[PDB]
Amino acid sequence: STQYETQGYTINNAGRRLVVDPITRIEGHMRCEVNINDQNVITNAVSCGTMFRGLEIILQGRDPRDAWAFVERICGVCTGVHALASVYAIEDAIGIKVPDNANIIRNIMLATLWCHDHLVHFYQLAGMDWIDVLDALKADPRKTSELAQSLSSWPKSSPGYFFDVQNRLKKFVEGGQLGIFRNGYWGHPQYKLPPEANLMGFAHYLEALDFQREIVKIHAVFGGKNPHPNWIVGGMPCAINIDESGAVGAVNMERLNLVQSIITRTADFINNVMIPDALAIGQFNKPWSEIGTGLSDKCVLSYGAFPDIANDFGEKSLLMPGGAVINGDFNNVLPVDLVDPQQVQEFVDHAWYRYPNDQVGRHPFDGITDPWYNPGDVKGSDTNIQQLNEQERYSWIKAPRWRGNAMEVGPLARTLIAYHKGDAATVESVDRMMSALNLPLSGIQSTLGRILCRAHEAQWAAGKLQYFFDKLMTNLKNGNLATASTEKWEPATWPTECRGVGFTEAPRGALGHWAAIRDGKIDLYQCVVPTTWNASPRDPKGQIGAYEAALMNTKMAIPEQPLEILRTLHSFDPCLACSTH
Amino acid sequence: STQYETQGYTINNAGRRLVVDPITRIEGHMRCEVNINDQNVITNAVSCGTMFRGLEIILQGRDPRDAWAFVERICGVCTGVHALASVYAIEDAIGIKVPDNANIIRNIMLATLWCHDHLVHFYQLAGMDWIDVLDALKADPRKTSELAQSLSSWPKSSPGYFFDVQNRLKKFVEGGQLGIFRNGYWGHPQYKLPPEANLMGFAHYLEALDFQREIVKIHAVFGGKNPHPNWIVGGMPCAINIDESGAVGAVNMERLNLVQSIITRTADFINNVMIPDALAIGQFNKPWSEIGTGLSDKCVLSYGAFPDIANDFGEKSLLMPGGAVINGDFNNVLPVDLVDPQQVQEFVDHAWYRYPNDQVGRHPFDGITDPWYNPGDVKGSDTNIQQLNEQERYSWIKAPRWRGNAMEVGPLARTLIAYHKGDAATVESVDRMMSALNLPLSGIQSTLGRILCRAHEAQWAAGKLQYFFDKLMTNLKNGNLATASTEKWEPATWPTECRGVGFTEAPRGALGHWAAIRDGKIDLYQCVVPTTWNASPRDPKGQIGAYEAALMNTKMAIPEQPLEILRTLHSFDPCLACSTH
Amino acid sequence: KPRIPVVWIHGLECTCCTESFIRSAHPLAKDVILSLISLDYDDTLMAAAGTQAEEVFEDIITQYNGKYILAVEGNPPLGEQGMFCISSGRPFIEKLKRAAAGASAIIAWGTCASWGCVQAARPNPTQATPIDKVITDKPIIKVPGCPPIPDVMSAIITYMVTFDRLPDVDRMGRPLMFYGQRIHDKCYRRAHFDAGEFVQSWDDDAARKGYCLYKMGCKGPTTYNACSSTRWNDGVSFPIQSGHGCLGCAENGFWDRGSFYSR
Amino acid sequence: KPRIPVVWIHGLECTCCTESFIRSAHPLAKDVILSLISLDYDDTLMAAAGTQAEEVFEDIITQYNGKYILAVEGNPPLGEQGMFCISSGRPFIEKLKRAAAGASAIIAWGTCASWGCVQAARPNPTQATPIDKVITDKPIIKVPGCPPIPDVMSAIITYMVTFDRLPDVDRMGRPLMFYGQRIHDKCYRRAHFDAGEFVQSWDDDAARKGYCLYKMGCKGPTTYNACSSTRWNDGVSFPIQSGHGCLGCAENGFWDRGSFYSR
Ligand code: SF4
Ligand code: SF4
Ligand code: FCO
Ligand code: FCO
Ligand code: SF3
Ligand code: SF3
Ligand code: F3S
Ligand code: F3S
Ligand SMILES: [Cl-]
Ligand SMILES: [Cl-]
Ligand SMILES: [Cl-]
Ligand SMILES: [Cl-]
Ligand SMILES: [Mg+2]
Ligand SMILES: [Mg+2]
Ligand code: NI
Ligand code: NI
Repeated sequence: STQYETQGYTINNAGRRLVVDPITRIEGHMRCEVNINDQNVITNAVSCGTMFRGLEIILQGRDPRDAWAFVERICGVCTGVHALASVYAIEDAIGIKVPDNANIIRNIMLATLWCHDHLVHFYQLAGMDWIDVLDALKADPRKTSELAQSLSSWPKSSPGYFFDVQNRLKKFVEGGQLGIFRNGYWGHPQYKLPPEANLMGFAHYLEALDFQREIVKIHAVFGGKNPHPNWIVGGMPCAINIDESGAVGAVNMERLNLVQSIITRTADFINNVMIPDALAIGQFNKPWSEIGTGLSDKCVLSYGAFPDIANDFGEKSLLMPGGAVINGDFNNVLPVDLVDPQQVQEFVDHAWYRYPNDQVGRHPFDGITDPWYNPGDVKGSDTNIQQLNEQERYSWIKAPRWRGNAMEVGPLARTLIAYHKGDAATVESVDRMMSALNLPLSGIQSTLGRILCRAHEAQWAAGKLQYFFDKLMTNLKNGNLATASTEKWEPATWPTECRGVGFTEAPRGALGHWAAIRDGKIDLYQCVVPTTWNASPRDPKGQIGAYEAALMNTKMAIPEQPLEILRTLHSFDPCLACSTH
Repeated sequence: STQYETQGYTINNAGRRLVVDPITRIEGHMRCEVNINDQNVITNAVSCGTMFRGLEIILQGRDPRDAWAFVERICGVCTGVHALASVYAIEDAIGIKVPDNANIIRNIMLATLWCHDHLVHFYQLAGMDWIDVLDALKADPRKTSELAQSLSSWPKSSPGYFFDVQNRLKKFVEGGQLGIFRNGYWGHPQYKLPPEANLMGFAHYLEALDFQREIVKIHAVFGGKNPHPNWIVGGMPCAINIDESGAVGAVNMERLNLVQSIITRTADFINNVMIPDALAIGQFNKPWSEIGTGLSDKCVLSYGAFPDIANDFGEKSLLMPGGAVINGDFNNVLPVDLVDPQQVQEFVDHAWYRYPNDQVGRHPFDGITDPWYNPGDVKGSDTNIQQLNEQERYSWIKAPRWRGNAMEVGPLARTLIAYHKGDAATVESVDRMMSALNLPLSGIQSTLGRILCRAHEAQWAAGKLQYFFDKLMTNLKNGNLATASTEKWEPATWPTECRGVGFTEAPRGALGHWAAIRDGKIDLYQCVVPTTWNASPRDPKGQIGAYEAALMNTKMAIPEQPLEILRTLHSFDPCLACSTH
Repeated sequence: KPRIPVVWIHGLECTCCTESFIRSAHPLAKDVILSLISLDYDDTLMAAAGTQAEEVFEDIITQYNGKYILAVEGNPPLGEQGMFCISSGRPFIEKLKRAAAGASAIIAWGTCASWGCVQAARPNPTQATPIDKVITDKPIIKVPGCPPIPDVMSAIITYMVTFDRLPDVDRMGRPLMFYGQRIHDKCYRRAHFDAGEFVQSWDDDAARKGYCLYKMGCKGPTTYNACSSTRWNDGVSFPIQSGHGCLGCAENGFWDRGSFYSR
Repeated sequence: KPRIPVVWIHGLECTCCTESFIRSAHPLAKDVILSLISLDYDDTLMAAAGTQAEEVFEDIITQYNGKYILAVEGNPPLGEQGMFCISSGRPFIEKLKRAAAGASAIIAWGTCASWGCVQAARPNPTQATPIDKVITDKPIIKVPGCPPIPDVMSAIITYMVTFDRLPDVDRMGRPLMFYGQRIHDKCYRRAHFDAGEFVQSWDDDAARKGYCLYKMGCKGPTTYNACSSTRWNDGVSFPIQSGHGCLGCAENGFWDRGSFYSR
């Protein structure tokens, strides 16, 4: 066993080793290992991506116009965000400017995804870490109605409703076929909600499972389908026709009416179901404002997103701010440049890849994806990993750093950047939210905080959907219908050699696609995706990523039942297919 | 002035005349006149259909296969019921037997219509006679929540919801644009609900307006569209294919799944919203259990409906019983035969038509539709009527009688027939309903009763939807897919001369279409429709129809405000396009 | 801010267009009524009857003279001095003319108001006559169909309110947006038409595979509407999708073009 | 009354088919899980993780040996001794084979499980391999598409539960009910294809009238699925309806049949 210091942490692999494989209630394949000391406190944390597909290799030789369709399939959970980054990247390489309506519709696609993804994560993925579903069977339906009505104007709150939900659950469990509830952590002492709050939460889990299907109707209108909508280089393919013959063959007034009806219902559900539930989880789990801080009080990163001025990706255009904080200095939000080779770099000394020199980090325009499964001694065999060897290569996830710093990305990172750049809406929302919980600002830099920030982002995005829809309708009123630029659709119009970056803020954090085009085809396509940052393995200096840092120093009540580990990992909303691509 | 006695009434047209023209919150065109005495009690009532189109004349010379499509357009409110009667009639004439699945699907179409039509009538047509909408502005939202929750398990009951509904109404009226609420009867002393019940009812009005659009999705799956779905002689055109290539072109498992989803939601809304509201109206308006009895304690008529044994229209097959009661003898439910010339007859001595002898009635196989606008000695003129002359011709509606008796038809009529025939489910439902109100069985023979029975029937029909659906699925599991008989589709296969009767129970009562075919073409097509019975003018004996009887003896608080007249008329759910056709 | 006044009157009709309107999925008819328009007169839905309804009519057309939209469902009969359709003891046509005179624009909902529909089919006993043969001095927007599609009706309303203009129309006064193309020009069974793959009798193997309905009398090739694209009842179906040929119900005179089952 | 046990495993995948499943409109995914099946193992949704999830897996396949349906999303990679996809420290393929041995039948959801999908596109770095090339002694129902249509997924489940049988399949193991016909055989723009009425460049006048997308690379003529009939997301749209050609996403090898914008 060894011990070393990094980022204020003592990394110590003495003591009992615990393995959590598979991690569930995530997208894709992750393994986690920890060591715990004699006080059952984590002294070592190991994040491992247990899948790889190789989209950066598959994209070579494709037509740049087809790239979005391939890379969209990086992930069906964050569906669409890789398509958006792809068309941005190709447009940046070739020098294409899209019409305003295309930009607006792309912003609608992204806000729709934020709403949908954050909602499903809250209930279906993270929810059962905080809601003891079986304990709901003990709730009094009238007290449940009373609790719900105290927290929200939401209509669906009758005692009869909560009895009916409880009875449904009782009948489900009675025959022993507990399905997704089988062999859960129910009754663990870290479940702190009273029975009435567990029944309210469970009822909302079911309401959210139903309602989330509606949100993506917006993606069906503009993008044909969800999951995995369609896009084009040059704008969007959903041509508009309001008042001419053949409007039946296009986005028309009836299609836009459908979109508006979805936006309203989406805001109403998030504001009156998700938001109060998130605040309730906070009220009943305040000690988790002090657990899982990790890198969130040290180093956070946003590239920014939602350009409101079409084809302008600068600070005055992006509605979601970009910037970096390092060394815990939130008074100096630093500018991020994705072309600068000294900024974003990826290491593979602790990952299953080959570089000519594994001690140096490669900017994505110099990126290499040469898979090399080489786990070393893992106390088993190459096909039987009993214990990862975190002194050597232990993951299919590359290790991104920013100016050599290990960063956290995602909703909490974004909130902190916007807050400290002085975004007024963000300051007021954050201050009001922490005031309501009677917690200091620092309480946001936590596992609880990640959940709170995610819910507040769903609210933000639902508001922006309306703003963007109104912008589109203003252009239509003014007779501005254009949805595609095709001046540079034909490969004969492109530079022989060019490269470009497409970037955005996906639901999980900062996303970039770096593309080099030569002779009409993709020569290089490198992706660095938010869970790549957060779930990163170590680097040549031994620095730990966001997941490992957030797990460090965490008490476990019951070692064999990894609820604390799940709570903190799920708070980051891991998408492993994204991380590895 | 004159006075005469009929059916236990004193018909006296001395004294003040009141005119209500137009009747609103009905389908189509109706005029009502009454005389009231010094005591503000109605001593004479005059029912006038103020429209005519002449479908029976238009059908002459048409192909029998087309007839359903023309007669469907008798009415877009009871949409589909005339199509059903038509295919039944033509199939009866020609000798066509349809496959079981076609019969089951037709039963589904009819039950769907009962649910939809009853629900809309309750809220949108009759509701504002009972619910004081402006009084809902005075309610307390918490007391409204408490009331709703005391009556129902329905989820949507939070104080915040009722506050939101109230504020929507408050905003609606704040600009002085009261729309459908303008110049209403608000504040009239016969409005008896407390403010909280008014706000509860008004919230439900809005929920029903939204929800009714879903119910008719069942019509769209099997019949293409609603309003006015499609049908065929020989069955239905909605071919089924569950497990073969090209199921995407037919009623397949996904289409059936949509139907099931609508059936469950329909039952839920009726059982937990409409049913408790009907009972609540009963609880607050018990005196209306003794108002508007009319013919309902003397003569009631049902043809019966919903044949469960395909192509068998007998007593053992019809799920909704048929029968007639006269002379108030509910111990003698009499069989109805629609071919017997001495049973159903129509008189026109007081209607705008020509007969060779207007002192006798004509069975519909001998029917004549020869319009003659002759209002005679009106107050005013023939193009400017101040008062109809009820001693002569005063209506576009013919006067149907059964064995010379004036009958009431519709949900109360059916309920009485089924109750007195000993239908266990009907007896249980009625007994439970009247027990909850602490009212005698006789309390159903009333204006309030007509509303309670209509709600009852919506529940009944929602249960039958599931029963029929299950029957269909049972056939499909057994490989029984057939939906049309075509061996007699071509005209050369028909009898050179034949006639037939198609009958059913529409939402408003007993419907029949009598058709004669000769040489491939419709020779005669006569319709007697439920509102024709209820809104009937007088006959040569001076006998009054159901609406005129139910209005007799009614007290009015404020002669200039016809609230009591509207309550009673609306309780029958008048469809004037139906009545006149 | 005030909502646009709408006066909805009914001649000879079956009320299908009214029912279609309330089916609207987006915007919901509830929201159209509460938030988008002021539905100031409507026999189907209004609280007031009789003399109170007459007062509403008179007050609205007077106070908002020149400023309301007039929606007409149904048609006036010219037979029997108009008394085949009576309102307030007088021919309906007098109400139509009074309402029309104060309207900024007129929407003819459905085939009845647009062309005649079933009451005008041979032999037209009442001499039912479409609105534009009586009202000759005002813009009439024809929205035909029996009834028109619910979300078409609400889309036309939202267009007028959002864009503050009438929809552009074809030479017959039909909105281009929804009536510019034929049913058969956007029909998902066109593959089968083009291949000669036809239903020949109901519930044959062709019918069970969704083959073309042309030999069963489908009039989609001569009918302009949005049924094969927008579809019906929140996109759930349309006539052809559920196995019946188009009747031609959006086209002038469609009842008297021969049997629905003939070419 | 007991519900049919379902074990859902995930190989290399993007999880789009799981997301599609939960979009189901009728039956709602909620009702599928609570009332129609017993979803007894599923990495995406299950409470238990790690050793607890391993215990569920082992108990279910043992207790219900011969009696559960195995749903598979994604595929096994044969490269690096299978360790391009690791489950409880061992190759995913081992878990696949264990789960398959006890299943009464296998549903291969999506193009990944059916054929390979994007990870199998040239040059297939991981040697991703479809389930039927590894499991060779069990009934496998291929439900391809990237992802398949939500209401198609739920319709297949309901069929299996209601009818107590597997859907009948084509020669490739795809359910005839939803894969028997081509997209282009039920496409509402086929009129335009027949007339030579094509979009030539994005947002041209043809595109704004809903013309055929064949010259923009639409692969509808060779693709079998229900998208042009059943459509997507409760019938709201499908790729072609919103202006993009079909990519061919239900067909084996579709990523490597040339540019989506070429013929
Ligand atoms: S079904 Fe009718 S509209 Fe469709 S292709 Fe055939 S003929 Fe044309
Ligand atoms: S859009 Fe595609 S599927 Fe439709 S007709 Fe054209 S080529 Fe065929
Ligand atoms: N959000 C998201 Fe997926 C991840 N990580 C991307 O990009
Ligand atoms: N219900 C109904 Fe209409 C009437 N009256 C018919 O038939
Ligand atoms: Fe909507 S009233 Fe119905 S008949 Fe044909 S349009 Fe007329
Ligand atoms: Fe639903 S996992 Fe998504 S990539 Fe194409 S099917 Fe695979
Ligand atoms: S009958 Fe009418 S509803 Fe549409 S499909 Fe034909 S125009
Ligand atoms: S791309 Fe796929 S989703 Fe359908 S339309 Fe083509 S098979
Ligand atoms: Cl009117
Ligand atoms: Cl016509
Ligand atoms: Cl798995
Ligand atoms: Cl493939
Ligand atoms: Mg990468
Ligand atoms: Mg008649
Ligand atoms: Ni993802
Ligand atoms: Ni009617």
